[PDB]
Amino acid sequence: RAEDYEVLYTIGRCQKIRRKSDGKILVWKELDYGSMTEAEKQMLVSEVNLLRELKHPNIVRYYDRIIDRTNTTLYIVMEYCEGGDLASVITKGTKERQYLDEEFVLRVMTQLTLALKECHRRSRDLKPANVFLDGKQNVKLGDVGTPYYMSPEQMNRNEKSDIWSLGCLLYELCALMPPFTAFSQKELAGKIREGKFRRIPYRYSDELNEIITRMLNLKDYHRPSVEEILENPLILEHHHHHH
Ligand SMILES: Nc1ncc(-c2sccc2C2CC2)nc1[C@H]1CC[C@@H](C(=O)O)CC1
Ligand SMILES: [Cl-]
Ligand SMILES: [Cl-]
Repeated sequence: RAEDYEVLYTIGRCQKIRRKSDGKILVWKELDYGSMTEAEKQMLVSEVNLLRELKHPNIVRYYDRIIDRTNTTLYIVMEYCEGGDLASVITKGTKERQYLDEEFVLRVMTQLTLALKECHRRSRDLKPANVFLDGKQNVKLGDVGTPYYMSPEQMNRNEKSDIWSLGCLLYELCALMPPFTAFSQKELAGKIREGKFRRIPYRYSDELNEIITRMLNLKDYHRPSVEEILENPLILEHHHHHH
């Protein structure tokens, strides 16, 4: 029950909470369902049950669901990721004019690729705002604007589409900007179809630039598979998750 936890403070509604029994630090996401139709609530139950299923080191862990029919509020209790989201890291870098270490980029590439491999197996938008960092250098995938990560196929007509999006995310991690920018989606679609972009900064190795470039190939069948990505000599044991 909700009484089993103590709210410490609001993060984003998302809140940092402390479990009373053992003092474990978690977060929960608030969801007022008071205004939902029966149909929309059924979908919510099926989705929440979906989330309890997937267990993986590189996917935000969902522990519990708490119903409070009083305020008609649903609480999804989950792992706390002290490093926050990847979008903020990029913003911080953009402002402070400071590029991220290649080591960090390799970690994100390795651990998100493992998250994707798992998602594909059980068959999650892959943007920086949906990628979280914990306290031990681990990277976790969680669950109107310009569609920077839209793939060529998605613009018309596929796991290789996920590879493209990962390519976009990693590219932005390095350059601190997306590979294709524009003011309107039509202009954007134009640039994507051309498939051209700047090389990531020179502080980054040719090998790293090479694989990000491959993920951004116009032909889905030229993009590396999850398996081919992980075979890359760049990727080592220490880049993986550690408890
Ligand atoms: N489980 C989470 N832990 C931490 C955080 C954030 S995000 C930016 C600030 C921080 C912290 C350190 C002060 N966010 C989450 C989540 C929120 C939403 C969620 C989902 O859509 O399921 C992913 C995890
Ligand atoms: Cl550059
Ligand atoms: Cl882990």
